Amino acid sequence: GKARAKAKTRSSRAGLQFPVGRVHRLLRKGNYSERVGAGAPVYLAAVLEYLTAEILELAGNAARDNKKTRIIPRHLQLAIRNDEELNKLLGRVTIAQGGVLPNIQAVLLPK
Amino acid sequence: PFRDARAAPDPVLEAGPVAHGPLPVPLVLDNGSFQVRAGWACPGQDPGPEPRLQFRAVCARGRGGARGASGPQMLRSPFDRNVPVNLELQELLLDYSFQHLGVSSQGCVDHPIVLTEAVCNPLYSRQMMSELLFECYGIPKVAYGIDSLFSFYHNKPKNSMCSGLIISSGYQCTHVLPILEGRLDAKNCKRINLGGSQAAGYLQRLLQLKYPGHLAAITLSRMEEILHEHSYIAEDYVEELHKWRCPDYYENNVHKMQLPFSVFNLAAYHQLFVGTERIRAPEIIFQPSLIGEEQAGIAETLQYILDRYPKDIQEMLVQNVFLTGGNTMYPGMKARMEKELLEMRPFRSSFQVQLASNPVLDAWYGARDWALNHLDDNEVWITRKEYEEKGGEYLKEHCASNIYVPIRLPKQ
Amino acid sequence: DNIQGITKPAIRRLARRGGVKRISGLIYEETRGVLKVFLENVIRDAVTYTEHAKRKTVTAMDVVYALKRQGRTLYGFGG
Amino acid sequence: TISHVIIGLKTAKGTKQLKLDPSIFESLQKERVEAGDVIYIEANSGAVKRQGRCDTYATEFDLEAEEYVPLPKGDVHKKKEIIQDVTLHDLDVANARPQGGQ
Amino acid sequence: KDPNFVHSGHGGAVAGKKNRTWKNLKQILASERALPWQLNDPNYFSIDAPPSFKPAKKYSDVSGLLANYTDPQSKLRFSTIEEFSYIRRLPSDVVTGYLALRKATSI
Amino acid sequence: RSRKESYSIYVYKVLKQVHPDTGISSKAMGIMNSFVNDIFERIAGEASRLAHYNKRSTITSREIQTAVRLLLPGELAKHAVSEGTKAVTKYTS
Amino acid sequence: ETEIIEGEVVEIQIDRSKVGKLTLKTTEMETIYDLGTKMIESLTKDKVQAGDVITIDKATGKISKLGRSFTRARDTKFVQCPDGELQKRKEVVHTVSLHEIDVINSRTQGFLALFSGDT
Ligand SMILES: Nc1ncnc2c1ncn2[C@@H]1O[C@H](COP(=O)(O)OP(=O)(O)O)[C@@H](O)[C@H]1O
Repeated sequence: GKARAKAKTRSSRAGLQFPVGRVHRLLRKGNYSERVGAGAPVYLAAVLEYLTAEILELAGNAARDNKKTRIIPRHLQLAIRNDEELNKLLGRVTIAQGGVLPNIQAVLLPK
Repeated sequence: PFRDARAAPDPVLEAGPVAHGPLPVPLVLDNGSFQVRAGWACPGQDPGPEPRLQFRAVCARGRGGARGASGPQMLRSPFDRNVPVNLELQELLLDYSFQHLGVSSQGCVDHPIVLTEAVCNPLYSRQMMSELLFECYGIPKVAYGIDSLFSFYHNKPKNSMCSGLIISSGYQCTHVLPILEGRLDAKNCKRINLGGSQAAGYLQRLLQLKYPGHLAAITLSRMEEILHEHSYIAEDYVEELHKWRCPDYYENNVHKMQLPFSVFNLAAYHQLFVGTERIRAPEIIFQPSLIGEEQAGIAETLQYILDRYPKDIQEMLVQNVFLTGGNTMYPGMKARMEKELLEMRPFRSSFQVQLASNPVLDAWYGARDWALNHLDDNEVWITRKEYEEKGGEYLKEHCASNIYVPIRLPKQ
Repeated sequence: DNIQGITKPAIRRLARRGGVKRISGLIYEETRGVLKVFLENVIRDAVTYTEHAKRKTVTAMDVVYALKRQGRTLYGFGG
Repeated sequence: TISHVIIGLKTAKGTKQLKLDPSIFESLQKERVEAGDVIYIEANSGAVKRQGRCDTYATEFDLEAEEYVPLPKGDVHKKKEIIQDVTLHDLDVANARPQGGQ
Repeated sequence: KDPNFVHSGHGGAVAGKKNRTWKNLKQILASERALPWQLNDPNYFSIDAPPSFKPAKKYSDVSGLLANYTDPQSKLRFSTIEEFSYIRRLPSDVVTGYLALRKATSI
Repeated sequence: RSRKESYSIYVYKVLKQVHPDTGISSKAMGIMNSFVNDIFERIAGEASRLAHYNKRSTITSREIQTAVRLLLPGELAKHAVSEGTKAVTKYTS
Repeated sequence: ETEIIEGEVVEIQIDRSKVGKLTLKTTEMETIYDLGTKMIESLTKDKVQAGDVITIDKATGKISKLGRSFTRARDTKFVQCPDGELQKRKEVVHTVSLHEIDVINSRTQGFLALFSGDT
């Protein structure tokens, strides 16, 4: 039996970057249901792409203003807490070594 | 006011019909994705005596095996974009046609048939057609053909070598066919996937989106009726729609459609004002961009096919341009076609555009005339025995037919 | 306009179950806001569940599923 | 490299083809004329006037700096008999001083 | 009463679990493509019209007239002020129906 | 050895599309790994539960789309829905 | 006759030929527009930002800004947003002196000598 040599991956055919095959394997092995559809891993990979792109764009924007060329946990923390949508999506999560947003109440400010 | 259709035909007769003349009396079984036209050959008289079985090509069997409703009366069709693909429904439709056609004395076939086929057929589907024709009926010999070419043959002054362009517009597809000295050149031949059915569906969608109130009040039947009577093609589309922009004259020539009656009781039973959709529907073939599908369109297709020919042979083939099919029934199609051809032809060149006397029925007349003059020609028909000595996909290479390529279909 | 259907004595009764003696007169207009917002989330889910089953009727189990996804579980309605 | 250039004119009465010497091609190139414009040419004088892009390409872009004109409704080939008058003083003035050539 | 009573199947789905009627047209053409067609041999593939090189005009989605504008909120096209008022007054159902009619980036 | 596995070499590969001259620390890589697999588990569990509620056997594109609609709070929901629909449409064709 | 595009601009986006997109807004309609290569230069030469009432001659490509709207004034002639359709077919009358015609035809740029009297 002859088959195509070095066949294209499903991720490249879908135009995404996250591994559609790995997502499908995780869905099948995670026992979420006995049978897993065909387009579900593609859609999940696309959603994960969107979320990662948004959070990384914001983290890089935050890090650029700190005159730093590398993303650290502090930049991620500043990125999430400054956007209401990501803040309410990640309300009950703790970022290790990320610190706390700096804010002072009007009453405690001198004069 | 709308009108409706009829039903319950009486196509019957005696055991069979033989008029004084020759031993063989062949059959005409002009097919069609929309409707099927049949009738006996009836040798001995040039005019068509009485064509029969003018019914929509839609069949439906009983869900519980009660009865098979195949003639006029969901629904199913044997065609798949101008090429038949259904097996059992095709057999039952043929059984209905034969039973109404007068089976003579018991199970068997009567005479050779001149059944027509699409312009190009895959070399798997004609094999199934021949198998379900012979092994289910046992016709001594069968000859194939193209309805548009038969129509041109009927409209041609006489049987001779002729060349030109054939413009065919049907239910599921349209075709631009270059014929050369009475021999079709199926190499640089093109078709457009859009047809009258898609135009009717487009008009339906438009009218449902215009009046969301009574979506079920109007159906395919009314859409076909209005597309068949209250519509025409425009000489120039943009200038016509620009002319129908002023309000004082937009209503002067608008059409009122009175739906079922018992707001001044004109909301559900509205008048269905149509003044633009009557032009957006016919121009689908000319401008396929009106639908998401992108294609050249009838104006540019024949240009793409005409610019690959030397100037010498272009003159006489352009001298004979013919309009056939179903969609070529709107008034003013001749003027639009001749103006579009005048725009792309040389400055002093000449052309002639001809429209068939009956663009939907001259196919059957042409098939009848061709069969009447080729009963004795044993080199054209496909003999019953030939189906066993020949692979399965054999053609005669005669006029008014496709082209044969040397090939055999592997199967087991 | 139907948020005004939540009359003032109804708010007083709801407060009285909570165990409060005196009610400010401007509380109601803000309290009707909370009823306006907390109810705008379960319906967001309740219709959406309904829209998954190709059906357009909000059954008594969709609201239970919504309240469960939000973190408030109720008993007695087929939970 | 270059000997002549073939051009194809088309109106809503027909289509013709023309053969141009490099001078006329240079004149066309100066007018920034590309494929799809409405052009006016006089064979006797060699004049080249671009009358704007054809209307059929008006949808190519939503906002384009160019102006669009409809396809001409007339003959591509036009013949006329013209009689010209010119006094001697015109020749004297024209040839007296270097013609501007601008 | 019938031409034959010994009608035989031509590759149905009586035995298997395939389509009862016949193979799909896409499958039919996919199988026919496997034939060793000659370079100049005609077929059912080289009969479709080529894509047009001419830009396609824009027409009003509610009146069928020459459009000259668009709408960022709905991604439709209109022609005059009353067309704009009408298209704004329309719900999302008709808007998505118009978008799906002439297929676009929105499903 | 062990295929510990991770998306480290994927989210980083995404970074170049938004910031072609930005780096990632190892701790930030771990943070993004945890974020992505947390969201994966959330969406998968929601889709599972919904399919079980509708007494179905297969978790399909529409079930996971509804799960995304339920879970993503605001404009993120509709934008991710559009992104996924585009991705699946390109995958099919 | 002339074609004039007058209205308030909302957002401009130019990529890196070049692809451009901008959304104009009057008080009665909004419209998105895809820009050709020439319009990219015509808009980059004359820096156009959000909330600017601009008038464009379609046949030429000239950007003639009139001012800024009050809506974007938060955070220099203050003009309100225009009215009617974005694209107007305006009829323009023009009169020219016969001596003006004579002077235009005299030199390479004959209109210049019509102000300085060098003719
Ligand atoms: N009198 C008519 N007026 C307008 N359209 C017609 C008329 N008759 C048929 N048609 C159109 O032609 C199509 C049927 O074409 P048809 O002749 O069946 O082609 P074919 O025989 O190749 O299938 C239908 O979709 C119908 O809309």
